[PDB]
Amino acid sequence: DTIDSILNQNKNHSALTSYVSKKDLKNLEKKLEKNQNIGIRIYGDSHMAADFFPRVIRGYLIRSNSIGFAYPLQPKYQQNLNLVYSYKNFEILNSRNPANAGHNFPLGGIIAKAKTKGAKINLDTTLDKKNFKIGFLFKAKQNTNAFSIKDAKNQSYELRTTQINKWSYKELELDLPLQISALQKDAELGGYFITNKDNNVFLDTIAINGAKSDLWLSWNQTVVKKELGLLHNDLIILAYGSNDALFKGFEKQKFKNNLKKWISILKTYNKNAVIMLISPPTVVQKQGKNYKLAPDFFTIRKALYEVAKEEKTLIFDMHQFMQDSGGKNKWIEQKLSLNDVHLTIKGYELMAKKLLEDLKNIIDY
Repeated sequence: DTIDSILNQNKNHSALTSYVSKKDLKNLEKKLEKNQNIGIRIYGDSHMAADFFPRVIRGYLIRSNSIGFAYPLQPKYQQNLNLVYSYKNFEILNSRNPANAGHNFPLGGIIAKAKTKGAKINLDTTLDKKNFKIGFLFKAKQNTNAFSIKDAKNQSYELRTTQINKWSYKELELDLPLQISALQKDAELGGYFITNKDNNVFLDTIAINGAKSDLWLSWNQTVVKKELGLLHNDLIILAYGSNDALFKGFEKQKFKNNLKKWISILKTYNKNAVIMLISPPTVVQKQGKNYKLAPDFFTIRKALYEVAKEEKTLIFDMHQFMQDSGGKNKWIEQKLSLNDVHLTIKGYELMAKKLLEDLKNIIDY
């Protein structure tokens, strides 16, 4: 009830601002009550990649019955709590990594590359339902069989490209747990789309530790568009800003332009989707021994409000709630925060429940 007490002290001061028309908000509210198809996605960085914040939203905003998009393998210290992974002899390529720069990246920028013929990936879900329509994004050096798939029911299948060095897609109706085996070395996996045959309620995530707002520029735009069209999202959340303030390359107009191009692409490829931006928590950086505010943090936060009005989106301000309830220093004392930009699990759940509280004042769910 530590989280509950702080929410009650700040019940009157919302951190959520709306520039969305009453038409889009109401239409989203109707889907939430209908409980038929509700697709939600969270793009972001480390404040989302370990599924702490999205899990609270997934459990309380919707009655989840599906998964959606998921990485071929989770990068280290990242997770989607709907899924369980294990693998041998697979290399994880990350678009955020400079050492992996120059590859043909799909949506999310994560690639599982078979180090050898016979490399295996085991995939299961934490749900008790195991029958799923699963789409595989794969890529191979030769037009022979790229991967082998065995399901829980012993049905064996093959992933096979018709064009080499091109991201391909293929859907199968399988039962988890399933094992993937590489039939070629250097064969690649780009992600899965795990959905029910109809009436899908889910919250998937596309988050990368240390990702800037413009990480999507690293990806294959043709394949990104094909993957955006494979799974419609009714509510799309963009939680960026921290790493634009911590790493080089920030310029306010370039920050806004790239983000506005991304918002327009997402709204075009997800008709009637409600867009929500999430502004980072109080971003600090090391002074040597000490910690100090990032100078670009307050410019990024202001730019996110500007983009929210220009693109008519919601904006949840995590720094606003952090400041309304004592500030980052008070959050560190109570282990809601760490000394750097990161928060604890308790802080991420307090943030998520605060958004759920402020969401109530504009949307019935």
